[PDB]
Amino acid sequence: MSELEKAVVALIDVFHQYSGREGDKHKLKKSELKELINNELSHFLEEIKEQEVVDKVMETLDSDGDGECDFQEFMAFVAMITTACHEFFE
Amino acid sequence: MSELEKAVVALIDVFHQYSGREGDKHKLKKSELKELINNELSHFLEEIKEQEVVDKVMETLDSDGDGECDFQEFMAFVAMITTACHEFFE
Ligand SMILES: [Ca+2]
Ligand SMILES: [Ca+2]
Ligand SMILES: [Ca+2]
Ligand SMILES: [Ca+2]
Ligand SMILES: [Mn+2]
Ligand SMILES: [Mn+2]
Repeated sequence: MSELEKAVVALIDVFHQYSGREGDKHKLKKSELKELINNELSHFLEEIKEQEVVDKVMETLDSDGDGECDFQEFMAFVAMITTACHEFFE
Repeated sequence: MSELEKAVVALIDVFHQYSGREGDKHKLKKSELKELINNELSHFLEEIKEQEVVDKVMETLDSDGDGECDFQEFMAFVAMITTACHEFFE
Protein backbone atom coordinates (compact mmCIF):
# COMPACT_ATOMS: atom_id res chain seq x y z
CA MET A 1 0.00 0.00 0.00
CA SER A 2 1.51 3.32 -1.16
CA GLU A 3 1.14 6.76 0.42
CA LEU A 4 -1.42 7.76 -2.23
CA GLU A 5 -3.40 4.56 -1.66
CA LYS A 6 -3.23 5.23 2.09
CA ALA A 7 -4.62 8.70 1.44
CA VAL A 8 -7.58 7.32 -0.51
CA VAL A 9 -8.47 4.84 2.23
CA ALA A 10 -8.23 7.54 4.91
CA LEU A 11 -10.68 9.77 3.01
CA ILE A 12 -13.25 6.93 2.83
CA ASP A 13 -12.41 6.03 6.43
CA VAL A 14 -12.97 9.44 7.98
CA PHE A 15 -16.18 10.11 6.05
CA HIS A 16 -17.72 6.94 7.50
CA GLN A 17 -16.50 7.60 11.05
CA TYR A 18 -18.62 10.74 11.03
CA SER A 19 -21.52 9.98 8.67
CA GLY A 20 -22.67 6.84 10.49
CA ARG A 21 -23.05 8.51 13.88
CA GLU A 22 -26.64 9.65 13.37
CA GLY A 23 -29.51 9.51 10.92
CA ASP A 24 -28.55 8.67 7.36
CA LYS A 25 -25.35 6.61 7.76
CA HIS A 26 -24.15 7.67 4.28
CA LYS A 27 -24.39 11.46 4.74
CA LEU A 28 -22.96 14.00 7.16
CA LYS A 29 -25.59 16.10 8.89
CA LYS A 30 -24.60 19.45 10.42
CA SER A 31 -23.52 18.05 13.81
CA GLU A 32 -21.37 15.32 12.21
CA LEU A 33 -19.76 17.70 9.72
CA LYS A 34 -18.91 20.15 12.55
CA GLU A 35 -17.21 17.44 14.60
CA LEU A 36 -15.32 16.23 11.54
CA ILE A 37 -14.00 19.74 10.91
CA ASN A 38 -13.26 20.34 14.59
CA ASN A 39 -11.56 17.00 15.26
CA GLU A 40 -9.83 16.20 11.93
CA LEU A 41 -9.06 19.59 10.33
CA SER A 42 -7.81 21.43 13.41
CA HIS A 43 -4.63 22.58 11.61
CA PHE A 44 -6.32 23.54 8.33
CA LEU A 45 -9.59 25.18 9.43
CA GLU A 46 -10.67 27.29 12.36
CA GLU A 47 -12.66 25.49 15.07
CA ILE A 48 -16.39 25.92 14.47
CA LYS A 49 -18.00 27.36 17.62
CA GLU A 50 -21.10 29.13 16.26
CA GLN A 51 -24.27 27.63 14.81
CA GLU A 52 -24.16 30.28 12.10
CA VAL A 53 -20.82 28.98 10.85
CA VAL A 54 -21.87 25.31 10.71
CA ASP A 55 -24.99 26.46 8.82
CA LYS A 56 -22.91 28.50 6.38
CA VAL A 57 -20.37 25.69 5.82
CA MET A 58 -23.01 23.05 5.11
CA GLU A 59 -24.76 25.51 2.79
CA THR A 60 -21.55 25.76 0.75
CA LEU A 61 -20.86 22.03 0.50
CA ASP A 62 -24.52 21.01 0.05
CA SER A 63 -24.69 21.41 -3.71
CA ASP A 64 -27.67 19.11 -4.35
CA GLY A 65 -29.51 20.76 -1.49
CA ASP A 66 -30.86 18.16 0.96
CA GLY A 67 -29.28 19.83 4.02
CA GLU A 68 -26.69 17.03 4.40
CA CYS A 69 -23.23 16.37 2.90
CA ASP A 70 -22.99 13.10 0.94
CA PHE A 71 -19.79 11.41 -0.25
CA GLN A 72 -19.53 13.21 -3.59
CA GLU A 73 -20.00 16.52 -1.77
CA PHE A 74 -17.43 15.49 0.82
CA MET A 75 -14.90 14.74 -1.99
CA ALA A 76 -15.50 18.27 -3.32
CA PHE A 77 -14.89 19.59 0.21
CA VAL A 78 -11.60 17.70 0.35
CA ALA A 79 -10.47 19.04 -3.07
CA MET A 80 -11.18 22.59 -1.83
CA ILE A 81 -9.09 22.15 1.34
CA THR A 82 -6.37 20.37 -0.59
CA THR A 83 -6.25 23.10 -3.25
CA ALA A 84 -6.21 25.78 -0.55
CA CYS A 85 -3.36 24.04 1.29
CA HIS A 86 -1.49 23.54 -2.01
CA GLU A 87 -1.59 27.24 -2.91
CA PHE A 88 -0.60 28.42 0.61
CA PHE A 89 2.92 27.31 -0.32
CA GLU A 90 3.51 29.74 -3.16
CA MET B 1 -1.73 16.03 12.42
CA SER B 2 -4.83 13.83 11.91
CA GLU B 3 -5.32 11.01 9.41
CA LEU B 4 -7.40 13.30 7.16
CA GLU B 5 -4.74 16.01 7.31
CA LYS B 6 -2.12 13.37 6.50
CA ALA B 7 -4.19 12.36 3.49
CA VAL B 8 -4.32 15.93 2.19
CA VAL B 9 -0.56 16.37 2.49
CA ALA B 10 0.08 13.04 0.73
CA LEU B 11 -2.08 14.09 -2.23
CA ILE B 12 -0.08 17.32 -2.66
CA ASP B 13 3.11 15.37 -2.00
CA VAL B 14 2.65 12.69 -4.63
CA PHE B 15 1.48 15.12 -7.32
CA HIS B 16 4.74 17.07 -6.97
CA GLN B 17 6.96 13.98 -6.88
CA TYR B 18 5.74 13.20 -10.39
CA SER B 19 4.93 16.59 -11.94
CA GLY B 20 8.37 18.11 -11.34
CA ARG B 21 10.28 15.35 -13.11
CA GLU B 22 10.11 16.89 -16.58
CA GLY B 23 8.89 19.93 -18.45
CA ASP B 24 6.24 21.96 -16.66
CA LYS B 25 6.93 21.27 -12.96
CA HIS B 26 3.26 21.95 -12.09
CA LYS B 27 1.63 19.48 -14.52
CA LEU B 28 1.87 15.77 -15.18
CA LYS B 29 2.75 14.91 -18.76
CA LYS B 30 1.94 11.43 -20.10
CA SER B 31 5.17 9.77 -18.94
CA GLU B 32 4.86 11.20 -15.41
CA LEU B 33 1.17 10.29 -15.09
CA LYS B 34 1.93 6.71 -16.23
CA GLU B 35 4.65 6.28 -13.61
CA LEU B 36 2.39 7.75 -10.94
CA ILE B 37 -0.33 5.23 -11.79
CA ASN B 38 2.13 2.35 -12.08
CA ASN B 39 4.09 3.10 -8.91
CA GLU B 40 1.43 4.57 -6.55
CA LEU B 41 -1.88 2.98 -7.64
CA SER B 42 -0.69 -0.60 -8.14
CA HIS B 43 -3.52 -2.00 -5.97
CA PHE B 44 -6.29 0.20 -7.39
CA LEU B 45 -5.51 0.34 -11.13
CA GLU B 46 -4.03 -2.05 -13.64
CA GLU B 47 -0.41 -1.42 -14.62
CA ILE B 48 -0.24 0.68 -17.79
CA LYS B 49 1.89 -1.12 -20.38
CA GLU B 50 0.57 0.24 -23.69
CA GLN B 51 0.96 3.71 -25.17
CA GLU B 52 -2.68 3.57 -26.20
CA VAL B 53 -3.78 3.27 -22.57
CA VAL B 54 -1.65 6.18 -21.30
CA ASP B 55 -3.06 8.25 -24.20
CA LYS B 56 -6.63 7.26 -23.31
CA VAL B 57 -6.15 7.93 -19.58
CA MET B 58 -4.68 11.39 -20.09
CA GLU B 59 -7.47 12.16 -22.57
CA THR B 60 -10.01 11.43 -19.81
CA LEU B 61 -8.35 13.50 -17.09
CA ASP B 62 -7.30 16.37 -19.39
CA SER B 63 -10.50 18.36 -19.19
CA ASP B 64 -9.07 21.76 -20.19
CA GLY B 65 -7.23 20.11 -23.04
CA ASP B 66 -3.52 21.04 -23.01
CA GLY B 67 -2.34 17.40 -23.14
CA GLU B 68 -1.12 17.50 -19.51
CA CYS B 69 -2.78 16.89 -16.11
CA ASP B 70 -2.66 19.89 -13.76
CA PHE B 71 -3.45 19.88 -10.04
CA GLN B 72 -7.18 20.55 -10.36
CA GLU B 73 -7.40 17.72 -12.90
CA PHE B 74 -5.35 15.48 -10.62
CA MET B 75 -7.81 16.18 -7.74
CA ALA B 76 -10.66 15.09 -10.05
CA PHE B 77 -8.67 11.92 -10.84
CA VAL B 78 -8.31 11.22 -7.12
CA ALA B 79 -12.05 11.75 -6.47
CA MET B 80 -12.82 9.23 -9.26
CA ILE B 81 -10.51 6.56 -7.79
CA THR B 82 -11.75 7.29 -4.29
CA THR B 83 -15.40 7.06 -5.35
CA ALA B 84 -14.68 3.85 -7.26
CA CYS B 85 -12.93 2.33 -4.25
CA HIS B 86 -15.76 3.50 -1.95
CA GLU B 87 -18.47 1.80 -4.02
CA PHE B 88 -16.50 -1.48 -4.42
CA PHE B 89 -17.49 -2.17 -0.81
CA GLU B 90 -21.23 -2.36 -1.30
CA1 LIG C 1 -25.30 10.73 9.26
CA1 LIG D 1 -26.32 17.33 0.02
CA1 LIG E 1 5.89 17.84 -15.51
CA1 LIG F 1 -4.90 19.63 -18.73
MN1 LIG G 1 -20.09 4.22 2.13
MN1 LIG H 1 2.44 23.11 -6.52
